[PDB]
Amino acid sequence: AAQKSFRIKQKMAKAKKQNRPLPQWIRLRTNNTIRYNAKRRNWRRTKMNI
Amino acid sequence: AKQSLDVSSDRRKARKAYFTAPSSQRRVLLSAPLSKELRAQYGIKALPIRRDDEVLVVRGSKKGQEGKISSVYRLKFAVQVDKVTKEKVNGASVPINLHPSKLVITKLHLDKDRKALIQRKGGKLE
Amino acid sequence: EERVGRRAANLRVLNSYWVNQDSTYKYFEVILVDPQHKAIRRDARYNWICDPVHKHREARGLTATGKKSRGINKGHKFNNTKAGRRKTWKRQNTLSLWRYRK
Amino acid sequence: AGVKAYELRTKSKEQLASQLVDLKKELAELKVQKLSRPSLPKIKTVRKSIACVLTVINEQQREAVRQLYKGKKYQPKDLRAKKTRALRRALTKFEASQVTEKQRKKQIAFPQRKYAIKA
Amino acid sequence: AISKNLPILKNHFRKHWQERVKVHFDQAGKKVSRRNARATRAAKIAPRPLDLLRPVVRAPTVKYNRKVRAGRGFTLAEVKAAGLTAAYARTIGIAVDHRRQNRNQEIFDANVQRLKEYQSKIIVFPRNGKAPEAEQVLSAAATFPIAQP
Amino acid sequence: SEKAGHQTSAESWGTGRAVARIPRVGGGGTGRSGQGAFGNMCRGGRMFAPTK
Amino acid sequence: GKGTPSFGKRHNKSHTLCNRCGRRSFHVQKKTCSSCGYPAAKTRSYNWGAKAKRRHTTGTGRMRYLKHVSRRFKNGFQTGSASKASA
RNA sequence: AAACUUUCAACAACGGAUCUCUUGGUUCUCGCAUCGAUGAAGAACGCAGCGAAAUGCGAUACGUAAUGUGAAUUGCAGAAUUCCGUGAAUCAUCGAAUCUUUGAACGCACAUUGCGCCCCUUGGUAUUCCAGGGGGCAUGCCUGUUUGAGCGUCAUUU
RNA sequence: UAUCUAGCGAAACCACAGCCAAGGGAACGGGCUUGGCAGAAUCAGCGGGGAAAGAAGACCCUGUUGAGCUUGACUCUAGUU
RNA sequence: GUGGAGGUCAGUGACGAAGCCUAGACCGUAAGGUCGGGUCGAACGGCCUCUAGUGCAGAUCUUGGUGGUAGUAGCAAAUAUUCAAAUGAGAACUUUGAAGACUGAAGUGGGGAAAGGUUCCACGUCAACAGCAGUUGGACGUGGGUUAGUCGAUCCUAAGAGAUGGGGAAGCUCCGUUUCAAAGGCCUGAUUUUAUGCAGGCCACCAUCGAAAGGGAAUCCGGUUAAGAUUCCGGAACCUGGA
RNA sequence: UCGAAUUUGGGUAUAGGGGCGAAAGACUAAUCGAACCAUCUAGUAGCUGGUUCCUGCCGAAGUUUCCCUCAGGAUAGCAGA
RNA sequence: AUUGGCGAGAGACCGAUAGCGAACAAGUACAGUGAUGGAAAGAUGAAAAGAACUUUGAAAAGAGAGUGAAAAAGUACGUGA
RNA sequence: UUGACCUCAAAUCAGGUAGGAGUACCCGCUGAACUUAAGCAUAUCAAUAAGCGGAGGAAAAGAAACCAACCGGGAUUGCCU
Repeated sequence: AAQKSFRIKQKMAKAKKQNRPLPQWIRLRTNNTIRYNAKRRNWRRTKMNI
Repeated sequence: AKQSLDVSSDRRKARKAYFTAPSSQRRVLLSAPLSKELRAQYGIKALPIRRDDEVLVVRGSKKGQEGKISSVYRLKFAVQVDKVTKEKVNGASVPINLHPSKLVITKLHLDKDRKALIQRKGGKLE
Repeated sequence: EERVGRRAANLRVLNSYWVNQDSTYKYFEVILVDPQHKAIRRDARYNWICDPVHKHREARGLTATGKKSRGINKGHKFNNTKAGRRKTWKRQNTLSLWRYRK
Repeated sequence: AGVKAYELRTKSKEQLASQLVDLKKELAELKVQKLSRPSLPKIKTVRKSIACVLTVINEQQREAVRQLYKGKKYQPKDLRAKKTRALRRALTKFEASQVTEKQRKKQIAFPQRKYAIKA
Repeated sequence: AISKNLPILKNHFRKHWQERVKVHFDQAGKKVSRRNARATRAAKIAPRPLDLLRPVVRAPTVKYNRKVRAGRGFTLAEVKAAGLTAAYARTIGIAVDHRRQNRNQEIFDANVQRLKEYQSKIIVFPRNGKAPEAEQVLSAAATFPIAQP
Repeated sequence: SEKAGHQTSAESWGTGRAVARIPRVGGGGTGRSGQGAFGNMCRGGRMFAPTK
Repeated sequence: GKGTPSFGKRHNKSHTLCNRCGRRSFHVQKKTCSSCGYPAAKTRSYNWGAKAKRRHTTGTGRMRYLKHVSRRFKNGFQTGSASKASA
């Protein structure tokens, strides 16, 4: 919003650090079911809704 | 039969307890039988396995192969032994996972907690 | 007793009694006890009310006004409400089915 | 390996707090070497070594508070036993074992007898 | 709704009875638990017979007055005629009832001879000294069956 | 379970929508939206005559 | 003009973050949270909202304190320490 | 006649039914009572050498202490006579702690990481001002203490 | 634009499909009967037909189905006297 | 005939169970059963009996998938692109240049509010996305970026919201915001932390929230980054609070 | 139509039998002659549609009477066992 | 009494469109302003031994080779209508 | 003047305590309607669902201002009747 609250910026910082793919060594562990990041969010697909 | 009501004969609960066992429970699940000469020397049948035990593989395709333990790999319920490996196609040597029930311990790594375990199970320590 | 027990949530409503009335209001002097006062926690004639089942007894109908208003009396006049009208209603409307059917 | 609490407990407040200040200094120096090195798992050892120290600092300070407030009424609420709120509001063993003198006379004069049928 | 030669069946199921079906699958489970409760009660209060002694009273109404049964407790007059204090009778395993009154001689006579037989058959353990080696008879009701007059 | 097939708030769309009259899950954007429920013929619905 | 041309004026915020449940449910003008009832003392929950109770009940979150009470009851809420030094 | 159309088979596709399994569910039974102002449930945010979740945790942050087992963890790196030991482990147990911002939330407030006040202490010439640190400051109610108020009322004192 | 080509690439609809005349038939047939006839595969138009498609007809009727509204229909009721 | 159960065939089976395919045979009027071949890899049948969530072609059935339509309709508003070179495997679309143009300053420009949240910028890269394409990208992967005594918020009050006291309400809570309240917040002097008193004394005030466009203490120029500037640097000021 | 019964931003107030309406039963988050969400609820339906293997044997009724009954029931009849 | 919590044992129960909505990072992704709604998604193999290396192609990938009992098991992974 | 007493205050006084969560069961309050009556209004649903307040391992009730009419029983609760 370019003039936001600190709570909004704190939520963006959580979402910025969350927005990354799977680490490649997660697929290498034993009995791993995770194939990809299913909670991965992009700004052109899904809104964070504050 | 099953007389005490605290223990269960459910396959699902037994399989859940096995696969979700922690590392302390997995240590005694990964027990290996001793040899005939170790049974005559120590008076016990089976013993939980350590990282410095001379074992002999008695079942599988690695039958008739001795070795020393490299790492007790408790996550896969396996132990990895020295000089019994698989030659990969890129020249590498990957360790063959072995369940300890298919192995026979030839020599023990007798620490003082290992020794106190021998007379705990009823040994003479010869 | 309900409004007093909400005001003094730290106290247990022992009893209450009519003192006065007019056209608009009825006046009641409500007896309360401090269940954490040491004179009530000692002196075991009165230490039953600091037991944790007796808290907010006026909001459940445990006091004499509640025992009257719930109809809890012995008699043929109180057959619907002997141990509580909902306890009797559960008991008389359950279909109690057994292993070997009767 | 790091510091261990059994030999940390043999120290007084002065060298323990000095070592806490010291252990923070190798922690910070390992953090500035973290930015240059691709990997440094030594920071976990120092982080737990710090955590060992001020656990011991807190434990010796709290035990000094126990020895200060020993044998007196009104221990602090963080320094008294946190069992359960319902158990703390509940009657104690002494007050629940209280009876009046009337029931004490009845229990003494007519106790619950032991008896048996000989068939 | 009303078809054929069938009796009028007053079935009371127009409420939400399915929310209140109680099915007693625990009939065998409660019987085991009741016997376990009786076993742990007898272990608690050994060697007393796990139940008090009940009088031989006459059942009310004209349908059931031909048969005697077990009362709640003996009267004050019955216990006094047996020769013991009512508080003392409570301690030695005799149930005593304060609201039942005595107005029938043969019921009074049967109850006091029941009390005479009970006092003769039990012993009271001493408060101090070594208690004697006495076995526990688990059922006082089976020890004193109620006979019709 | 007596709530199985009924932890759902499906409501029928009626007619005039070129779909069958079965109760369908409202809301939107989940894949479950518009799916039939509350019937024996429906995926995720209750069985006919639930065992008591 | 009640649809797509009227969705372009949809740019305010009726609801913002709640300080109790963290949802975008705190009504700005009403000064109340629609999902948890903040700032009232009772957490807003209803028996007709059986799924809504299921979303916010005990056990959905961390249970920072309540997960240890079962262990503390099982040992009897004791104090002190285990006394034997080493084997 | 070929192409095309239709049918069937073989093989290959699409798709994921059938079969086989099952760290899950459902139902029944049994046992127990165990949240919170000593701060609960819930939420937000952070914490791993390389983690986005889940799980765990709280600036002591995938945890610390204590106890037990006794030699691992592991996907890789790193460390590993820490290994005949007060001693590893993503171990179990758990009785001592820490426990960010919150939240019944409790200084006031909160679409704000806002505005305050008091005590002790350190620094800036400092009782006032500005900071740093620590400890507090909600409301209702009970009991007691202290200071009070009322010609409500009593005695005494010119 | 449509048309042709390169690339990308749906939907509506669809028992099976698809030439008519007359007959009968649920009284307006693509199929049945009797005749006419009928030769692969198509492209662009076109609006006669497919009683083309778009919606369990909105008009009408029935329901011992509602709802909105009205009133000197019945029975109540807040308010007020 | 199907799922499951109690018996039995000391039944079958990794020398291949169940499944599935079979214009391949046999039996039964049929429901179906049996066999051969192929695939497959771990359990499954016959008979007697019991039990049921037991047999599907339809419900504008439910879920999932696939067709004909069909390489079809369509990708036709916003006047418009062309040439060369470079990169690259590949250029209608990338980059640069040359032209031609367009928006024509109530612009297709430069800023911002709400909103969005990292899309900004660099590097690598094109599996998916961009209605075609792609070497390009608001995409993918890894990183880096937002610096304020002066700009805003913070402070003030508006329309209003909202506790307290108090009054309703079985209650959730409702009214009310100065009301039928004992509603404090500063002045001081014993000696420059100084009486926690008669004292150089009082409005009878009423919490608080409420505007990034209203009211309002005080910052401008130049330079600077891949991405920050009234914020950084250099210079030049100003306000508040304090000593 | 374009200087005001003007337009518009932001804050604010009014919430469902309620609001608001220069009044169209209009609008009240694509929903309006009573919004949406969840529950009672799997509401009810004399009405529509569907109702899953084979073979054998037997095999109808659309009519009496009554019913706010005429799209349905009961009863008698026909039919099976 | 107990469809919540903790722990335990069972089943003529269900077997991945079933059984709780959820066997899996499930009240999760996602949708709605909001109350709320709310999925899909199990199985290579005994063990990654997850295809070193040669060749064509820019690369993806193919063809050989090789592992493995089997690649008619290649992570688009039991069987495969 | 000084001491009380009574009542009402105040204090970041000393020590305490209540809130909230969960809510399967329990104790009350409040409280419907669909439904059925083949309509529908009493009735039914139902002294139920929703709402609200309050507890515990159980809760409630509980030692008669009881039942009875008997040769009388004898707190409460629960089950078969």
